Amino acid sequence: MTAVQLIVGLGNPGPEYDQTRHNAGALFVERLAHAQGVSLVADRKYFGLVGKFSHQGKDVRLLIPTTYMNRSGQSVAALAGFFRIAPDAILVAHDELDMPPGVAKLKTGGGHGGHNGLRDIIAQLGNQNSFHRLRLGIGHPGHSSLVSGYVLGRAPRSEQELLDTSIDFALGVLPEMLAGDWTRAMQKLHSQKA
Ligand SMILES: COc1ccc(C[C@H](N)C(=O)N[C@H]2[C@@H](O)[C@H](n3cnc4c(N)ncnc43)O[C@@H]2CO)cc1
Repeated sequence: MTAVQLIVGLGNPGPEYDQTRHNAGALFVERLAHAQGVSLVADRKYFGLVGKFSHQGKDVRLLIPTTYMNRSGQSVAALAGFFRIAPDAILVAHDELDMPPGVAKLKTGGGHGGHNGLRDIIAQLGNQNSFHRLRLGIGHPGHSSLVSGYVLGRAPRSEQELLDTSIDFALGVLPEMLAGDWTRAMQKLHSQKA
């Protein structure tokens, strides 16, 4: 229906934040770029790492913002703005507290749920939330006061492997996602068990 033109992977920059839970989305996009043979170029204009490849005669861009997570929108709006990409043609991959490691789901629209990357993107896109999300489960620590330390921490290896597994499931529906066939992507993805 509407082909995806931009896939954004959320995360924080630098070695300290690499491999942390809040970089799950960035990890998805890095894995996707590697599987597709796409180079991610540092591009100051877009405040991140940008990659491009062609699919069905159209350019699809990959973006990992190198802002801190709470300014991710600045990156997304700079790139979407420049190429005139509507929210409906954007997919944002991100960590999801409300699902355990090993689970990925797709969602169109909705709020940010206290995810400051999502929050900034919604604001920067002109208060538009109708982009698609790839929700990568990272589990929840069990109280609101533990969340900040938890998402900025490195998960136990078992949870990381489960995340890797969910990323693979999601890559398995890339054809559907790229085409904008969310119904099919959802049917295939949400039926998978890690
Ligand atoms: C503690 O020191 C730092 C260091 C770096 C950052 C960068 C970034 N801006 C961020 O990581 N953001 C947030 C939120 O996006 C994230 N987060 C995700 N879901 C959340 C929720 N329901 N409630 C609170 N924070 C949540 O927690 C992270 C750490 O507090 C932030 C804080």
